[PDB]
Formats: sequence, C-alpha cells, structure tokens
Amino acid sequence: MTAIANRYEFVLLFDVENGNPNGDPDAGNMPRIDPETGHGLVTDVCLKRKIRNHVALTKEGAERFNIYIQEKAILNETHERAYTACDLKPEPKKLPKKVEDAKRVTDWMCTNFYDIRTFGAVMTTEVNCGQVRGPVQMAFARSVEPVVPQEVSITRMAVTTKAEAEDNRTMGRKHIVPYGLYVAHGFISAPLAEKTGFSDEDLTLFWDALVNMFEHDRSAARGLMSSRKLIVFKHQNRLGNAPAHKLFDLVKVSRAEGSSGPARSFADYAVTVGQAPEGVEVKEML
Amino acid sequence: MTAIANRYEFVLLFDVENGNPNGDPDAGNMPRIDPETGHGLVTDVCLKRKIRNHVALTKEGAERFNIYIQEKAILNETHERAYTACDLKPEPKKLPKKVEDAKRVTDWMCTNFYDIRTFGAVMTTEVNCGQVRGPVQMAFARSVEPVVPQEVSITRMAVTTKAEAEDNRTMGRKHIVPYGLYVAHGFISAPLAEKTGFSDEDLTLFWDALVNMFEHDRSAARGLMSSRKLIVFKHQNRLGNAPAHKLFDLVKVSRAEGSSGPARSFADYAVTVGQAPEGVEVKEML
Amino acid sequence: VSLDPARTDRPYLLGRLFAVLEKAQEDAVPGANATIKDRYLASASANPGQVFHMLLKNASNHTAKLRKDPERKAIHYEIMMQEIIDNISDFPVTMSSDEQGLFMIGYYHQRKALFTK
Amino acid sequence: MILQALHGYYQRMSADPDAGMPPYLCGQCLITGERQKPIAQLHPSIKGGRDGVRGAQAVASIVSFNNTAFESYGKEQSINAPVSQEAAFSYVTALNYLLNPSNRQKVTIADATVVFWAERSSPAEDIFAGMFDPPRMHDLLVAIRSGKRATDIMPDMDESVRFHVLGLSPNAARLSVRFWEVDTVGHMLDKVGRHYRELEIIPQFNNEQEFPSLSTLLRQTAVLNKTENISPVLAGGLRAMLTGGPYPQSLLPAVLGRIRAEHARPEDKSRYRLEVVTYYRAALIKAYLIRNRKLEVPVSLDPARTDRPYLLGRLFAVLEKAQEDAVPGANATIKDRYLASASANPGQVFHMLLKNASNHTAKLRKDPERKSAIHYEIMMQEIIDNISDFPVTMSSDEQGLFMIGYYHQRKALFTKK
Repeated sequence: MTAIANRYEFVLLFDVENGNPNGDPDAGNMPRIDPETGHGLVTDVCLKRKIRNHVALTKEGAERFNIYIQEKAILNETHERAYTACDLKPEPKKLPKKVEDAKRVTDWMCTNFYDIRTFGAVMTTEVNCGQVRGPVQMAFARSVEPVVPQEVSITRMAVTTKAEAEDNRTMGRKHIVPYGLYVAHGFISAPLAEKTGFSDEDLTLFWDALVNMFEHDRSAARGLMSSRKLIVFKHQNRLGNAPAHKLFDLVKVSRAEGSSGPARSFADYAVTVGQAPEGVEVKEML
Repeated sequence: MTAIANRYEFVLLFDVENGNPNGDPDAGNMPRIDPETGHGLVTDVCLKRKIRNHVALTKEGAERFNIYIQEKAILNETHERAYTACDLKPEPKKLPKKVEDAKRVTDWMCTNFYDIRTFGAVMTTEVNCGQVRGPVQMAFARSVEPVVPQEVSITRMAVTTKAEAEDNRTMGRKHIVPYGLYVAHGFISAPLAEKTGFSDEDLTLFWDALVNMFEHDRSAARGLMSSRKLIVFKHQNRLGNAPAHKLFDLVKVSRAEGSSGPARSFADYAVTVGQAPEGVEVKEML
Repeated sequence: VSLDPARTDRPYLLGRLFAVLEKAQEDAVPGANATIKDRYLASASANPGQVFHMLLKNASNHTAKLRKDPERKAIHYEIMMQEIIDNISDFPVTMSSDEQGLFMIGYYHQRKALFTK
Repeated sequence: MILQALHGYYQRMSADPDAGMPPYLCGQCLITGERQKPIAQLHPSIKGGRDGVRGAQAVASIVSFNNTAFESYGKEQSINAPVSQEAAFSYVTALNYLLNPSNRQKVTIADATVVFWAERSSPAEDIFAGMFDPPRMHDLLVAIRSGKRATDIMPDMDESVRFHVLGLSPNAARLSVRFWEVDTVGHMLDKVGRHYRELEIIPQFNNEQEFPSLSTLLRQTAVLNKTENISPVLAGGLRAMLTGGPYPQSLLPAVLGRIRAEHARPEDKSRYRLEVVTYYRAALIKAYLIRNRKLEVPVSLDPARTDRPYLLGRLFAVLEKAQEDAVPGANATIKDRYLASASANPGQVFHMLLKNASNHTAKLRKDPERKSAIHYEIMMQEIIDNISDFPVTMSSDEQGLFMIGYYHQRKALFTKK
C-alpha cells in the first residue's frame, strides 16, 4: 500500500453570511458558541460530513471510494459484507481469533470505504470489524471574533393538521450568524496512512474536498459559506521536523484597516502567512 | 550500557485546545477535574502511555527498545519469553529459588523492554518475573487555573443495529476543555537507573519523547495538544544537591499582565524560571 | 423580600436588568412562543458587552408598546432599567463562572419581585 | 473478657443434656485464674470456612506463636498465653459451637463473622439475628425504633440479661478480634433502636425495606456494590451501631466518594435508571449527620428548611427533573457527572447547570407539557429566592446536607405530576 510519505498540517479559513454553520442539538438550534467568550464553534464532525458528501458527489460510489457512514444505512449490515468477502463467520461480538484474519476484515473496510481510510472508524459491534484511528484529523473550527447569533421570526401561511383557531396560524424560527470567519486546524499522519493505505490520490481528493466543501452544501438554513484560504504545511520527512503549534502560528488573522464596526465581509480581515521553518514547505496556492 | 550518573528533575508544560486531554471513566468521559477546586487533572499513566507510544513509533520495535505494555500483548506470554531465554522453567507462582536466576530473568525483562527499564513494572503474575521500580517517575499533571469542561452534543446520520429510532437522529456527545495549561513534575533517580541500566541514550530518547509526545497522538477526541516548555534540572552528583520542591518553585506560571478574561492561548500566560542553587543547572532550552 | 436593591454587584445588577427586560417583553407580547431568556441567555452571559444593547433596544420597543394604552404600568419598567443601569459604569467583556452564577441569582431574585401582587 | 465469656458459655451449655457436648508445666490459668493447672502447649484449632470464620483457613486459631517475633520472655509456643488445657478446650468448643450455622447465633458482615450469645437462656439470642440483618420481627423493630421496651412486644424477655457480641476477622489461619461488646439486652436494644431511628428516611421505591440491613448499607459504599471491596475498617467501625458512639469519621467521605464515582447503570437491565443517591446512601448520610454533627435532618422533604446546602440540593433535584422531562430516555443525566462538583464547589458549576436547565425548559415550553415548563421555573425561582450567593466551597457536612436535600426533592417529584 503506497501510503503518503510526508507529514502534513493545514489551516482552513471559511466564513458564513446570514446562516447557521452548525446548529446546537441541545440548545434548540442556536449556532454553537464558546460559552465564556462568544466565539463561534463548528465541530470537526460537521466538516468531515461535508467532506464525505463531496467525495460521494464527485466519485458517485466508484470502486474504493464508498462512504461508510452513508445515510440511514445500517452499519452491521456493512460489517457482514466485509465478513462475507473474507470467507469468515462473524462471532457474536468478537474479532476473528486469528490475527491475520482479524486484519483482513479491517483491511477490507479500509480499502473499500474512503472515509474509513481517511478519518477512521469504530466498528466494534455485534459484527466486530475492529477499529481504525484515521490518518486525517481535524480540530474544532473557532471564529476569529465573537459572533452574535440572531433568532429570526418566521410565519407560515399554511397549517399542518387543524389550526387551533379552527389571527396568526404559525410562527416559525430561524437562526443566523450575521457574519463569522472560522479557522480550522488539521493534521495528516504518515504513520497511520501506512496502516490504512491513505495514498497520494486520496490526499489530492481531500485537498479538493476542502477547497470545494461548501459549493454543494447550499440549503435554506446554511446561508452563504465558502472556503477562503487553505495553507498546507508539508514536512520533508515521515515524522515531521517542526511542532504543529509553531506552524499554525505562522498564519496570522487580524482585522484590516477597515476595523470600523462589526465585520461583515472577508475584506474586513487581513491574513498573512510567515516564513516556514527549514525542513517544512508551505504551499498556499489553494 | 552504563547507567546515568546524575539526578534529574524536570517540569513539563503542555496545552489543550477544544479537546479532552484525559477522560474520566467514572464521570462518563468528562475530563478529570479536582471536584473541590475545578482544576483539571491528567494521570501519570496517561502521559507514560504517550511516551511509550512515541518510543514504539520512533524505534519501530528495534532491539533493546520494545514496549512491555502493548495494545494487544498478553503479559504472561511475554513472561514466558524471559524464562525461555534464560533457560529456566517457571515455578507455578514464584521466582526461581536460585536468586541469580531470578536476577537474570528480571534483567532480561529490563534489558530489552524500554518501558520496564524506565517506568518499572509489576510482573508477579502466574509466570512470575519479579518487580522493578524504574528510575523515571511522574506526578499527576494539574492545570494552573480551573478548567471549564463544556459538553458538546453531536448526531450520527446512521444507525448500528436494526432499529426504528430514525424519529430523531442518533445522539452522542463529546467533552472538551476550551483551553487549559497543565504542569507535570517528574523525577529521575540515578540509584534506580544503576539497577535497571537506564542509560544516557535512554535519557536522550526520553527527553525527545517528552518534547514530541503529542505530535503523533492526534485523534477525534484529543483536539490540539502541544508541549510548551520543558525545564530540566540536572544535579551535579548522583544524589541531589537541593530538594525537589525547591527546584519546582523556580518555575512560576502566571497570567500575562495584558491578558484578561478566560485564558484561550499560551500567550495568555507568562512563564518565569528562577536561578538554580549552586549544585544544580537548568537545561531550560529543551 | 430576598431581592437586595442596594447590593450593586455588576453581575447581580445585570441579572436584575435581564429579568426586568424579560418582564417587559412578556407584557408587551403575551403568548409569545419564547421568552427573551430562552433566546438570549447564552449570548447574554457569554458576551454581555455586545448583546445588552440589543436587548435594550428591544425593551425600549416593548415599553413604547406598553405606553400606548391604559394597561401602561411602561413607566415602572423604564424607571427600573434607568435605576439599575445607573449603578453600572461599563458592560463586562466577559464574566467568570461565579460571576455568571451571581448573574443568575440576581435574575431570579428580580423576577420574583416583579411577580409580587 | 472474651475468652472467659466463651468459657462461661461452655459451662452453661455443657450443663444441659442437649444442644451442647460434655467432653472433657503447671501454672496459673488466665481464663479462670486457677493456680497450679496444666498449661496448654497448643490450643485446639477453630473451624474456618463455611462452618467457621468465612475467608479463614480450615484450621484457623486465636492463640498462636508460630514465629519468633511473637514470643516474649523466652516462652515457647502457647506458653506465652498460659491457659489450663480444660479451659482452652472449653472456650474453643464454645466458639466452634457458636460458629456452626445450624445454631441460629451467627451472622456475616462483610469481612467479619459475628457470633452472639447471652449469659442465660433468653429469646434475645434468636431475636438478635434479625436486628443485625433484618429479613413478628417487624413489630419488634418498629417498637424498638420508637423507643418502646421490647417487653411490650414480648414480656417473656428479661432485659437485664447481659448479652455478648464477638466479631472475628480472618488471616492466614489466625483470627483477629475486630470488636467486642457486652451489655444488658435492654440497653443494646435501645442503642439499635437509636441507630434505626437515625437511619429513618422515606423509601425511594416500595420494594426497599424500612429497616435496611447492615450488610446492605455497607455494600452500598463498596466499589461496585459487592461484598468484597467493602472496607474492613469501615465495616468494623460501623460497633457504632450497638455501642451508641459516633460513627467513624471516614463514613461520610466514603459515601460521598461512592456517590462521586457512581453513575446510572442500565446494564443491570433495571428499566429504572439506577439512582446514584440511593435510599441506603441517603440513610447513611442522615445517620452520620444526626449522630456526629448533631444536625436536624427530616425524614421527608421540608420546604421550610431554608438552609443553603439543602436549598442547593433541592435546586439540583429540580434541574435534573427538568432535564429528564426535556430529554426522555437520555442515557446520562447531570446526576452522573456534575453531582460531586456541584456539592463540593457550587459557585463554579451552578451557572452552567442553570443555563442547561433554561435550555431544557425552553424546549418544554414549545413542545407539549407547555406549563411542566412553567412549574419547574417556579420551583427554581422559589428555591433560589432563599439564596444570597453560591458558596465557593462547602465542607463535607454541607455536602451531606446537599445530598439529603437532593434526595428529598427528587422523591417529591417522582409522582407530583
């Protein structure tokens, strides 16, 4: 398996306009915020979902490019596919007792499903396929400046079953972030890519997905979101030769000369990338 | 391989941003905290595990650098190797009566298992191999300021088994510390190194592991963790020239005067290192 | 009564202000599907500096609506807000955890006072 | 006394033609005080295992000097404890007779096995087995708890007969006397009544007994609610039962730590998510607070209390109820995670709990149950009205009051609506 041979870090900048980048399941649907500073948050799972959707859209289920999580799929049924492909009988909760067989099923999952190969998966269930840690990781995306989510009252001129009145007849609700610039950090691990087989074409598809995540995510509640900058740090060796935090600090985001009032466009910020260390190459043309 | 000749203390400062540095099995999976004061905790075993993982990754199982506590190892089976190598046969729960043979088996365990040589081990199982204290010790890491662990709710668009749940999506939740700076103390005992053979090569590898401990520990739950400062106090002779607590007090961590509100970056803190006693030198440059 | 109008702790005063604004809103728009507490409690405590001005615009609109008819108290709430803000020199950028606890205590104290006959 | 009391018990039982057995250098016997008697080099063994001291070797003993460190003044073996051979045999036989489970004078408490008897024949001997481990017994127990004389339920009992209790613990074939009590039957029934009066609490579920067993109470402090992992010292100290003295000071921190380390366990297949502050833990906390701290603790919720720890416990209970209503079938609740820190450091966490509860009630106010949403808000408003500030820290006693308040308020909300 010709996995990638270098370690990577990257920084992704994306913003939203009058939209809900990621709703909070247990706070109604308000956009996630830092509960002590007001900075907006977008979970890593949201961005990974968008990448999965982009891969599914652009590859259309081609060989070696299926999506494991899919949508309303039953995961145990997919585990049984791996077990049958290897000519093995799944035990009630346990991996095959032979280590080579145990690795064969997990290798089948990794080689068939792109998102297992990329982000890993937990497959310990009634049909156990083991666990994969995932060469690619992303941290929570955090807004550059505090956001002020606003609830927007919406009315509907139709009723569902039978109106209480039979004056208004419905009062909906929308949540929007008037504007926010988010910064997402991520890592790619060559040692784990060697375990899963995450290769160079996979990495190219991943860069493409990051660049084009939001172009096909349009919806009523999403608003306008787009990717603005993508800084990629490519280490010269397998284990890397610079701390990740040092590289992330080379990307400076500051309010531009148009610092008057709240920010409402990407032009209100200035982004600068410093010089990379000796053994690290920074490619920013993305 | 000659053992080290000097006593060492060291202080490690490491961060976490939107991550779970160490989950608590009792409090669901929340980050460990001191419930009386709210300060975060990271167990010593947690850090030792990361050092073990770094050693395994960087040495790739090279000779004299194996890890005794591995992910899928069965300890008694490893014990059998020592007896086979030394040509003894194990008594049912006891070491060989010939004390020289017991020392030989224990040394074989120490001579080629790096983590046994470093952190010690308890091997008094059915295949008894003895005990080792290990020169290197670590204390619980404790956050400089109380941490506010916020709880994040997430959903999965797929179901595992055959269920009619999805009416709402499948629910799950992460726990993250918005930010926290942790201080970990540690000790290296030359008298114990002389017993286990912990050499200067091992010490250099250990410093390297501490510096690069988190750079290959990325995952979906960890967030962004990094080593910020490693201050090493080297004593002039085999036994210390000063108390450990006196040395640890030289490293003072306080919040930068220009910072306010909750801490969200390492720049919110200022770290000062004082003058060491006459018999000790600080290798703060690590 | 358990409310302390002479305390003058900024988190406590902000909690009282939040309670009075909630009362004004609920009086101006009865039957609303959600109180201003549900809408803005998270943002209010997380980032008080940038949202209390919005809450005050909304409360001004609510008081203006109240003032139009004999159901007008509007003078009462306006006086309460003017009094509470009189003791505040500046809105906090952020509040500590115990500061937010005091905020909630003040809000709940003020809310009960406005429920009195 | 102890060994002399077993000797006297042998004398008493050996006289009877049934329910017993008659079988039979020089020095002074320490059991009887008789001078110039044949001292015993080695005492007859005492049974271990099922018919003896649980956890001990089959041939355990009380007197043994198998190692030199245990020998004094140049004496060898059991010569260090000079006792006449007949007295040694008598006391060993009495202890073995009591250790036989066929005789109804034996009970096991965690690590130790307890054997009891009276100086004369008395119905208390068969009665006390139920006092230490409740299953007509219920009437006696309820009378005793109220303080009435046991004669009121059965005048046959002479309360002046003195009663002996012996607690033994196992080792590598040698036993240790963990505790030893002697008192009149009347007096020690009064102390058990005091104990049960202190423990009294409204039951959480109707299947829980009104006189919790000592083993059941102790098991609820163990690591995983199992007989092992019960601290032997805590079990031995909780002697406090039948001596009337203060409970060991480690009891309250043990219970609080157990609450801290516990969480709902549906894995037991109990369709009700198991409580962390159970009936037994709350009973223990109440007993400790009444005895050691001399506080006033009600058996049921007291809405006129106005103690800040108690009010905070009630507030926590109502917040948890709001969470449960807003999120049916939730795997975890604040009970599992924030109960410890809220009690130990209220000023640090209650803001987050209140904001979460605001989110929970906001959902209810929209969904059906559109006003238990308002009821919970009213409860929170009323409780918080008596609080001036959230304390930065609370002592162990204040945390115990917090737990009691949470338990009382939680029970009041099971079927309020």
